[PDB]
Amino acid sequence: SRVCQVTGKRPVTGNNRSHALNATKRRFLPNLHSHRFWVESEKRFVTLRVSAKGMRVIDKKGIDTVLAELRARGEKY
Amino acid sequence: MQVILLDKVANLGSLGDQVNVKAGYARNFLVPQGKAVPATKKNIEFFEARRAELEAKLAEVLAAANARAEKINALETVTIASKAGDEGKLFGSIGTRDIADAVTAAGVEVAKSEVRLPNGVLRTTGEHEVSFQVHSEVFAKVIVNVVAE
RNA sequence: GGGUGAUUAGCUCAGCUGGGAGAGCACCUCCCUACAAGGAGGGGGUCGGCGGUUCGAUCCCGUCAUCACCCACCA
RNA sequence: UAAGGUGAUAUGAACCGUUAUAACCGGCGAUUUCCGAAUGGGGAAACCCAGUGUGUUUCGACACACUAUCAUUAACUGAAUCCAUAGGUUAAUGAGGCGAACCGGGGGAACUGAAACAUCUAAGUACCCCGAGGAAAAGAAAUCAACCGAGAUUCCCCCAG
RNA sequence: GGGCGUUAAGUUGCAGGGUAUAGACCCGAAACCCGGUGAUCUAGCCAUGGGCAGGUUGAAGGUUGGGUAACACUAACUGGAGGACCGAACCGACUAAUGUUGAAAAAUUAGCGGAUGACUUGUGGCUGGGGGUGAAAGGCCAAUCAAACCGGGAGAUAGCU
RNA sequence: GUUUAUUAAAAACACAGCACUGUGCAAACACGAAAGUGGACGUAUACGGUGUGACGCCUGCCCGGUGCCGGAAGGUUAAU
RNA sequence: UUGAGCCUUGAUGUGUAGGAUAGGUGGGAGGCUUUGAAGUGUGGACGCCAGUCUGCAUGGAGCCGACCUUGAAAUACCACCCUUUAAUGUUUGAUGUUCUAACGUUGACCCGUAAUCCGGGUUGCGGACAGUGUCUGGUGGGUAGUUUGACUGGGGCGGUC
RNA sequence: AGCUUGACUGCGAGCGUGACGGCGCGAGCAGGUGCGAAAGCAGGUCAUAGUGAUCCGGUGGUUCUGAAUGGAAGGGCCAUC
Repeated sequence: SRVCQVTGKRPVTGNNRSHALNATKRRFLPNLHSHRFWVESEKRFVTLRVSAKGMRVIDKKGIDTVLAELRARGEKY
Repeated sequence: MQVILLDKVANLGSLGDQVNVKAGYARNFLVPQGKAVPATKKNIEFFEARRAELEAKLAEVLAAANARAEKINALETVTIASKAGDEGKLFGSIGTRDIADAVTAAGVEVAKSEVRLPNGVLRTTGEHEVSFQVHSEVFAKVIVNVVAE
């Protein structure tokens, strides 16, 4: 599934409800674009899977626990 | 977004001055192209308490010539090796560590070009005046081997 | 067998909230020259039959006469 | 713990004991083939075939040992490539497959009811997908409450029809 | 003025009749949705390998003699084209026949149609159930079919036999 | 030549061909939301979709409807 | 270039009649021009032909005013507001143009890798489009869910509720 | 013809009809009045067809309500659409 690695953003519950008033499912997802950036603890530029607003979380939130949680789940960057 | 300028870019500020720019232009050009750096209420030392005091002494108190002015300042012939063909094909002289140099340095290893050619496409032998324009305060020029013999 | 709609100027046809009739093309007379043609002038209505509703009925309603058309419909 | 026993079809045959190896029961371990996670490398269920070492003689070869990948971390090495990164070679720890329930999250109907149907009903119910622990999950108020007060959460009964 | 009210006692346990909801009365549709099986049948594609006794037309192509401006012509020599002639295998399934709790869950007989071809076919692989595959018939898919088979929702629901 | 295997072998189906049309190659397009793969590793004398069906001689009328292509101003008209 | 928006600072502001270019709306004597006043008319731009000007020749704070005279209104020196103008800072649309730096490569070649997929690099070219998403208008029996009555000496046709 | 607009407001001994929904009729009391000399009649027309529920919604009125306290949105009531 397409998920954001820094925020943990997942698929959502949601319906059509317009034309008709129906509870019909449509499958709702975060739109991925990625970001290629620097963290100073890795001796390299890093490309990480991010979606809308996820790059603006990296801008001003501390991520070293998530960089460790990805590794605690074995996920690659 | 607060940034410090490291190159001649934009009309606002100058080299070593802190300026405010849109986060968009600070994301696609200025930071990834190395032309500027963030300030973060912390990085405001990056030039003024790190780069600006040796600037007044290096070649006028501690020594008499700057780090490449002790190597070249007049018109020099290129010293990096060259070899051309019978149809005048130059077979190089334009790649990051094979392009024209006149100072014959040793023990050092380079990854990007610093010079401006008179034409950004060069395949054949001839006369070429090559310029060193990496910083607007500085100018040096060299001439290539016209036969690459 | 059953059904749709019409009937008014020679022919095509208008005119339904229910208010005593009108056009086109012919035609008739005349002009031009002899007819085709061109032009000018002019015309008259059983506005289906008999009943009913109405002040008033071709006009709304019934029913007969007529025409053209539709149709004779499951096993 | 005992003077009698050595599984069943099951006879048949032969022995083992009285006191420590008769028989056997409890605990904690040792040993633990091939296939199966199944994993040195391969396979169409028990078959096929290597790598790296150690040891030794008469050295046309045995005996014994170690070895999936992935992840975390370190070491050693190391492409384009300078610093570096992958890739390369190891080590330490960890998942992986399984009986049962309880149980956490995900994907999620149709039947049926509206005495036809379309929001609604039915129903987060079944079936499915992943998965943990002695329980899972709950949790220490930007919370209720109505000016009086209570002071994390769970379970049982009310609150409620 | 009018209407409704100010004297009938309910409540709790058992015994019973009814009602609602429970499988709600017993057996019982077609059908729907979900989770699977089957492509050794049969269809089609992919790859790799088979089958076609024998007889016919002797053409086409090849080449040289005469010869023309130039061939087509004229005269010999040579030679093996077919969704061609006919006919077993084999395949087809047009007509006749036997069979119908069959020898056969359409098979067996004879005539007939094809018979190097758009022919016929062995082994594997690929495609599947609201899904496949079709020189098409909404034909066929392991004896079952305009939704096969198996397991669940589910003792579904049925003003009905 | 094909077909309702098992009541229809046909006039239906198929076909060189004929017509109408899509497609500039990361083609059009398919199944999958994608991952890929096929078309095709072909390139408008190639490939896709559809109809029509040897050949000969010929082939009138219609843009009201339904779909397409172009014209591009304007109208009805969304989020904003 | 043109819409929606701003007020920041220098300039701009006159028919008639008149000394005479009084913007509007209010103050009132000593205050000021610095990218400004002259020379002032040769050439050019305007004009009510009265006057106004960039530039160039040319210069740097003078000088001017109330009484008076014209005139709704007054003539130093001036706050604020408007019109005409220009530039500066500056939020946000419409349309077209440029660049390179997001994005792209099913462009070249380089390496892991004597790999077809991949990743990153070197280097070009496309280029803020295309792409990807959210909202939104159309188009969509290609596919899908669902409805379309009862009466009748039997239906239809007719007539009926 | 003259005036009048009762094409009434709050009610009601109650009553005929029908399984019910529903329809149809009304003695008689009072409010505010009209015709008339007055009684009396007028509760629309001589009697019988011209339209039927529940729901959301339109309009104006409303200390009946309104959600911790005070408004207001919302609810009801009255009148009509």
